[PDB]
Amino acid sequence: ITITGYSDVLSAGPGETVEFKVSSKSPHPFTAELVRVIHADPNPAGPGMRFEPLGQVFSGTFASFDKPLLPGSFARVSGVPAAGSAAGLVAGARIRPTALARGDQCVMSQWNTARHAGFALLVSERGLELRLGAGTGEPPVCVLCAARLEVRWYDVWFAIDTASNRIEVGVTEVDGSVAAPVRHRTLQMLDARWRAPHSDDAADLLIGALEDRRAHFNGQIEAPFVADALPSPAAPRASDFSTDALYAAWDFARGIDTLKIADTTPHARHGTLQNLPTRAVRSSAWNGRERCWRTAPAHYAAIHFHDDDLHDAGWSTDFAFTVPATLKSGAYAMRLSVDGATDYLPFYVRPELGRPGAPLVFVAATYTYQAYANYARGNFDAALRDKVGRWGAYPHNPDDHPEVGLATYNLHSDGSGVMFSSRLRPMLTMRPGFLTFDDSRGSGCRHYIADSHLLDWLEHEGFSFDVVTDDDLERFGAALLEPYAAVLTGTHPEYHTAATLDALAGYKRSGGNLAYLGGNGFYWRVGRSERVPGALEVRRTEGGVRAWAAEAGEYFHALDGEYGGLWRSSARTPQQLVGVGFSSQGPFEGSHYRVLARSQPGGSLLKDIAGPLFGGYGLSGGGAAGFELDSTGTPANVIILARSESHSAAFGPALDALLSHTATRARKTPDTLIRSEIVYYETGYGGAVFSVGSITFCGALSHNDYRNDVSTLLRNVLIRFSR
Amino acid sequence: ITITGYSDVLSAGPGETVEFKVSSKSPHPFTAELVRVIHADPNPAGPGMRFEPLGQVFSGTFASFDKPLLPGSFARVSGVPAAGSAAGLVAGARIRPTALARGDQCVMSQWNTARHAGFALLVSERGLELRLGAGTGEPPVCVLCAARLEVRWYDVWFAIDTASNRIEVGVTEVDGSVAAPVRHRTLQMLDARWRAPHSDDAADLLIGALEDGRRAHFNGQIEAPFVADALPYAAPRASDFSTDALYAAWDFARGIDTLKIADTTPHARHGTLQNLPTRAVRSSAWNGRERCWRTAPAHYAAIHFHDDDLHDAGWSTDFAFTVPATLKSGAYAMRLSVDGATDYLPFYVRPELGRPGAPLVFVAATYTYQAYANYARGNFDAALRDKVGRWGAYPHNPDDHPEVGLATYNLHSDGSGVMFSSRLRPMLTMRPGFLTFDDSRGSGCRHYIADSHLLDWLEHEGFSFDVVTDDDLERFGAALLEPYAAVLTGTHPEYHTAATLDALAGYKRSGGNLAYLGGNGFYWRVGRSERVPGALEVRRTEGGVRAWAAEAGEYFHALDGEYGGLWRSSARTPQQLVGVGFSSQGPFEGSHYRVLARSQPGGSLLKDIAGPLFGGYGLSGGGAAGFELDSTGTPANVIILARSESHSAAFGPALDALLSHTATRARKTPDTLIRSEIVYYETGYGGAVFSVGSITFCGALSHNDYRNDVSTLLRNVLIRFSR
Repeated sequence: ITITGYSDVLSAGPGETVEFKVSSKSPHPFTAELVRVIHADPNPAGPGMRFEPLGQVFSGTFASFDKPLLPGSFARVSGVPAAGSAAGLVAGARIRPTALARGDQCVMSQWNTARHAGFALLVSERGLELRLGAGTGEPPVCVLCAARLEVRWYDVWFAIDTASNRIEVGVTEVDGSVAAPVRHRTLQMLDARWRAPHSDDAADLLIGALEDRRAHFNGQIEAPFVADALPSPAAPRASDFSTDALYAAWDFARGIDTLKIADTTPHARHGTLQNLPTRAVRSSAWNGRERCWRTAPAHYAAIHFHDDDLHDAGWSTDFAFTVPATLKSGAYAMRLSVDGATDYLPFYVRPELGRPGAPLVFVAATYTYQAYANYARGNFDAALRDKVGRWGAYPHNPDDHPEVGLATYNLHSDGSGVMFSSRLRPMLTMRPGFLTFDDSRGSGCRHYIADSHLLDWLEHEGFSFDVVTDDDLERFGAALLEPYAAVLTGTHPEYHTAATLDALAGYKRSGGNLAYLGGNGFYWRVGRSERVPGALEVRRTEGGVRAWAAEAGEYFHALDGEYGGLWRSSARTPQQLVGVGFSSQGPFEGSHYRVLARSQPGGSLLKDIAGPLFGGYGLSGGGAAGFELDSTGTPANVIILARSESHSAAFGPALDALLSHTATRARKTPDTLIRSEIVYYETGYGGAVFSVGSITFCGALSHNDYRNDVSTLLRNVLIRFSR
Repeated sequence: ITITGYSDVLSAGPGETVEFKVSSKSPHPFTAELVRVIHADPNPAGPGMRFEPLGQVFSGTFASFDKPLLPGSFARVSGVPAAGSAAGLVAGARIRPTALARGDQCVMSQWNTARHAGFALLVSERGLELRLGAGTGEPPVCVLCAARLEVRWYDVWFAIDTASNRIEVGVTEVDGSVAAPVRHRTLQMLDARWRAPHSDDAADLLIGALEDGRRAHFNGQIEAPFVADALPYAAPRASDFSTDALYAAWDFARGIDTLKIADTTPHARHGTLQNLPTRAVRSSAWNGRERCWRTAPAHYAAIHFHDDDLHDAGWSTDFAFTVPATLKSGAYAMRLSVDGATDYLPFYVRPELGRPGAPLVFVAATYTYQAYANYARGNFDAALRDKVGRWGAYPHNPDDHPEVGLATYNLHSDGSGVMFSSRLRPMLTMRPGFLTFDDSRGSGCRHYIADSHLLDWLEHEGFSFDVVTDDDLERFGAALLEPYAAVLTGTHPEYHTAATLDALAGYKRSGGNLAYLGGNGFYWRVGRSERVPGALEVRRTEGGVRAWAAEAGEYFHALDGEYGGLWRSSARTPQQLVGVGFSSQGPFEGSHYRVLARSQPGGSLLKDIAGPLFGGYGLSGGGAAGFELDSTGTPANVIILARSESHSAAFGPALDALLSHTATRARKTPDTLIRSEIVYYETGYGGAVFSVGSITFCGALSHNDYRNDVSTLLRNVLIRFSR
C-alpha cells in the first residue's frame, strides 16, 4: 500500500487538535490538503465523488516514512535480568493452544539477540520445544518433547538442572479424567551446554512471542512463571517453589480491565500487554458457578492471544491540525498524495458545546464504523476488483491487505471471535470511495461512504447541519444535542454504549426531534475504557444475528466490566427509542414502500407523494427499503405511514425476535417480520421521532437528480422539525 | 374430576415408603390396588393397555375425602396483633401490577373475618382501593384513589391519621422521568369511622391476597411492603418511620433461595410464601450493572406473585406403602377406583445401591415429566375429546382443569412464563392412557406414556431391567448406574441438573455403555432445592427453542442459585455426552431412516436389517424419526449408521444451532440441520454409545407385532452391550 495513515482522534472541537499519522513508501515527500467531504460514493450513476478543497485552511508537504504494522498479541516484561542461576533454570505455564498448525508459537521466551543467550519455550504441531541460547559461536540448543497436543489445558515446562546435569522438557494434560491424557517428557544430558547467565545477557522477558518478533502465540496462557532453582523435595508449577527461588510468577487475574500483567513475587516484575490480547476469559479453574469476572477473577486468570491482534500501530505523528474557530462543523478529511497514489484520513470538526451553527445535527456512527473497520468479507473476487477499477474507487480492500488487522465481524486465525477493534490503524473500510459489496443494483456502499448519501442530499437541498460523533456523545452526553432542533442518524447506528443511548434518550426527554434515518440501529453494545483509548470491545452473547457466538460465561466486557451483547439483553430495546425494532435481514437489495394514514397526525409528511407505492429505486441496493429492516416497547400513538413489501425470498427473520422458527416474540408467524415500517409519533415531551427502519433509505435520496419521493419525504420531515 | 391424587415421592428403594395423597369427590370409600405398568398407550392399533395386577402385594379400601386445590401465590404473616394504634395506621408497598384487568387484586391485607375488622389495600382497573372493616353491624369502609395504573413501578399507600382526622389513599409513579407520571391521591374525612383495634381484632397479615376463603390473588411484583403505627405529597416509605412507629417492614432481598420473607424491624414479624411465587427477579433498584442476585440481592428485592401459581396441595396421606425387598425394581402405579372412576398414581421401585437385579437399567426422566406436567396445550378440541373417548384414554386433560396448575411450557395469566413446576399436585399428563396430541398418524403420546413403548418392548423381548428416576441419579450420582451393563434413556430426556449429567458422564467414564433412545436430550437445565422439595425451576435464558423468554438479568435460579437455561449456555452440549445434538424440530410426525457403514466399527448392529431405508412406521407420529431430531464437540470416531430424510417442509432448524437465518454454528446451511442421525462410537473407556436422536424412535418398536427393523436394531444394540 502506497500511502496510508490514521489519526489519534476522529473528532475535534474548536481549538482541539488532531494528530495525523502517515506511512508512505515513496522516496519523494507527500502533500496533505484539508478537504470537506460532500459525497463519497464513486458510483458513476450517482452524484459521484464530491469534495470542497480547503487547502487554504491547511496544506503541507511532508517527509515520507514507511512505518510497519505488526499484528500478533503478547506481553513484554522489560527491565529484568537474564533468568537463571548456578542451580539452573525452570520455567513453565498452563496453556491451551488453539491453532497449533499455524507455526512455531512461543509460550514464553527471553532472548538477548546479540549475545546469542537466552531461552524460549514454543509449541507446534511437532510438540513442545525448548530453545537455549548457546553463545556467539554455535547455533542454539534445541530439545523436543514430541507430542500431539489438542485444544485442551496443558501444563508445560522445562528445567535446566545443573545439579543432576539434565535438561527436562515435559507436558501433562491438566484434566487427567479424560480418556487418554497427555503425559510426556524428554530428558537429555546437560553436558555444560548451559551456564548461569551474566549481567550482559539480560533481555526483556516476553509471553506469547519470540524476539530475535515472531512465533506469536495462539490460545490461552495462564499462570506463567520462572524459577532460579529446583523445587522443594508431574509438572512443576509456581506453587512448588520457595519464594527465594521464584524469579517471577504472573497472575493474569490481577488487573483484568488493564494492559498490565502483575507479578506476585516480591520482585514486582510487571509487564505490559501489546496489541490488546483478549482478557476476561475463562481460566482453568472456571467451573460455571461464576459467570462474571468482576466478582470471581480466579475463574478468569487467563489471557487469550491471537497472532492477528492489532491495536495501536505506534506510528509517529506526521503533522497535527488544531481546529480554527472559523472552520464550520462538518465532515472533513486529509487528502494525502504521492506518486499518483491518494488516501483520505476522515475526521470531524465538532461544534462547540451549547453553541450550535445550524438547526440540525448529524451523528456519525463511528462506533459502528470502528466495529466494522477492515472487515475482510472474502468477496474481493475478480468481479469487484474490476468494478473498483472502472469506477475509480478506493483501490484497496481488507481482503487483500491483511496487515491492517480484522473487524469484529471476522474470526481470528484460531477461530475465536474478534472481540476488539482498534481505530489506531489504517481503516480501509472508512475511506471515501470504498466499495463494500458488488451491488448488482447500485453502489454497494456502507457506513462512512453510505452516510455521505445523506450528507450530500443535505448540502444539496440547503439544510445546514453540524456533525458530532459517537465519541462526542460519550463525552458530552445529551447536553450536546439539546441545542439542535433535530438529531439525524446515519444509515446504521448499530453499536452503542449506555452513555450514547442516554444522550439520545435525554435529548428526546428535552423535547427534541429524532430522525432515525437508518435500519438495525441501537442493537449491539460496545465497551470502551480510559485505560485503552482507541479500542472498542464487542462480545456477541446469547442470541441475535451474530458473526460468531461468544463462549459461555465470557459475556462481561474486559474494558468496562459491563454486560455485552444485544441491547435487548440489557433491558433496552430499539423500539423504546425509535418505535421500531430490528425485524428482518436479507441480501444487499432494496424494495419499495407502500403508503398507508394521511388523516392521522403527521400524515402531512406524505404530501406530494402519490399513492400507493414509492421508493422502488436506490443507490444502495436499488430500493429505499432493503438489507436490514425495522418493523413495529412501541408507544400506542405510533403512526405507521408506509410499509415495505415485495422483498426477495432470501430475506429472513431477525433471530432475536424469535422464540421458535414458527413463532416470534409477539407470537405471530415469522413472515410478519419481513417488512420495513416508516413511523412517526410524538415523544410526549414536545418532540417527535421519525424512523424509516431501513439501511438503504438514504440511498434513494440522490435519485432522479434529487427530485423524488424519498427526497420529498425527508424534506418534509426536516422542515416540520425546524419551525 | 372424581378421584385423583399424588405421591410424596416418585421413587423408593427397598424398605423406603411412599405416601399417597388422594382426593375423591364421592361418598363411598375408594379402593387401591398396586399394578405394574407395562404399556400405557391406549391406542387400539397397538399393544393397548397392559398391567400386571398385584392385589396381593398391596390392596386396600380407604375413607374418601374431597380435598381442595387453591392456586394463587401470596405471603402469610402468622401470629401478629391487629396493626394500628391510637395515632392511626399507615401501610404501603412498591408494586408493579402485571394484569390489572383481572379483578380486584390485593397488595396486602389483614382481616379478622368474624369481627369484621381489619384493612385491605387493592388495585384494579379502577385504581387503588382501601377497604376498612367497620364492625359486625355495617359494610366496610371503601376509599378509592382512581388512577389508570400501567405495568410500571408504583409506590402505593394508605394512611389513617387520627390526629388530622383524615384518610389518605395515594399512588405515585416511581420513575418520575417518564413523559406523564401518575401522581394521584384521595383524601377523605375520617369522622370517627375508625378506632384503634383490640386484642381480639388480631388476624394474619397477608401479602398478595385477601382472606374473608382467600381471594383477590395479586399479579405482578411486590417490593418493600411495610406497616406503621404512626405518622412520619410524596409516597411514605418505611425509610420515613421511626423504629417505634414501624410495625413491620419486609425486605424481599433477604432469603431469595427460601420461602421466608423477613421483617427488618425488631418485631421480627416474618412470613411464609405459599404456592411458590417467583423469587430472584429484578426489583426497582436493578440497573443492569448486576445480573446475578447472589452477589447483588438489593437489585433483586422483589417477588413476583401469580394468581395461578400452584405448589404443594397440602393433602393428607390417605395410605402408605413400604417397598418389600421382594419387589422387582420397575415402573409401578396405584389403581384408584370409585363409582366407575379410575385414576393412577405412578411411581418407581428403585434397586438397592450396588445390588442390581438385571443387566440393564432405564432412566425415567421425572425431571422432564415434571417440567411438562399439566401443560395446558390449548388443543382439547372436540376431535381429540372424541378420540380420547373412543380409545378409552385418560378422561381428563389440563385444558379443562385450571385448578391443577400449569407447566413450564405455559404462560401465567399475566403473561410471564411459568418458571416453577410442582410435583405435589395431581399431574394429569403423567397418567397411564393420557393422550397429548391428536395424532392423525399415530397415538399422540408423550413422556411417561410414550416412554412406556420402550418398557413394553423390553418386557416382551425378555430384557430384564431396573428403573431409576432423575431424583435417583441426583441422589446417588454415577455410582448408582455403574453396576449395570447398559443405561437406557427415555424418548425425551430434555431436563437435567448438573448432578444427573455428571452421573451419566461418570458412568461413561466407568466404562459403561449408553443407549440414548430419544431426541432432544440434555438441552435444558432445572433447579432444585432441599429447602423446597417437590419443585423444579426452569428459566429460559438467551436463545434456543423456548415457550417464553426470561427477563434480562433474571437468568440465575432462585432455588439453587445456578445459571439457568440451555445446557449449551453452561458449556455442556448434548453432543459431548451422546455425540449428537438437537438440530431440527417440527410437528408431531415421523419419517423414515436410510442406512448409510456396515464395514465401520459397530456396523455389526445393522445385521438383519435390509437396505435401503427403514422405519417408516410408528405409534408416535407414524415414523421412527420425527418431532425433534438430533444430528451431528462430537468425537472423531462418531460412526453414523443412518440418516433420516424426507421430512415435511413444516420442519425447521433449532434456533440455538443458528448464527443467522442463513448460517449454522458450523457455518453450513440450515438445511443441514433437518435430519435425525443414528450414531455409534466408542467412549475410549471400555464402553460405547448408541444414540437414535429422535423422540418418535421407540414408538416403532411395537409395530408389526414386535417384529420389524427398528425392533431388530435395538435388540442388536442391547445384546452387544451385554457381553
